[PDB]
Amino acid sequence: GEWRELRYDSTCERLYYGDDEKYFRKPYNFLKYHFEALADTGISSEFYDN
Amino acid sequence: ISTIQPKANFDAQQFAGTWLLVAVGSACRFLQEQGHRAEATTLHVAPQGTAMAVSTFRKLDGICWQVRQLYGDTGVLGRFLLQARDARGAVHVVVAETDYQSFAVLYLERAGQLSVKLYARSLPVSDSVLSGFEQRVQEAHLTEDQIFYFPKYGFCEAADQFHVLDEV
Repeated sequence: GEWRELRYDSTCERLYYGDDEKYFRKPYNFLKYHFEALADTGISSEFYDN
Repeated sequence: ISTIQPKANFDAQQFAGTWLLVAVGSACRFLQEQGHRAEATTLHVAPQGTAMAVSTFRKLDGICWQVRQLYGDTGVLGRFLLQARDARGAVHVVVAETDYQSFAVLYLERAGQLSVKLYARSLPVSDSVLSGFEQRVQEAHLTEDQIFYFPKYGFCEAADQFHVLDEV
């Protein structure tokens, strides 16, 4: 899911993404490995003054 | 493939500072199609030993980018090797015809194919100089149809921390 990686080519002046590491081989012992991109963040701030 | 003469008695501190790309001459597919992704491209140069340290700058899809490379010297004055950084191998860079105050014509080489570039210090170029670039393209055995004149406005410099490739 992350194969997207920038490369320049100085001959003929192009900026293009590498086409390297697009696939990985899965070992037999792994049923599924899924390359799902998630984030979650949770922030709590509490201030009390007397 | 053939040899063209590098700039006789070249000086790297005279090539230093800012430059702007006018045009590219090449047989490369990604100019004769997808040419709407030609964008306004400029250089900053600084000498580092006999080698020249190069930053190119470009807009990639409205975001300004910087690209960082060494013109590592071959030990011949005005010839450089692009430091062999990735699986394409190395590119030879030859400074062919220039004056440090106005214009530079470069030859760049890979896979037995020549390619060429025209740069200037400021936005326009004299018709005799641009005709000289067309003749250098014809002398490279390329067509004038293989010349691509890049966007004449909207250049950028000083891309952010996250928008520099760090290729060296």
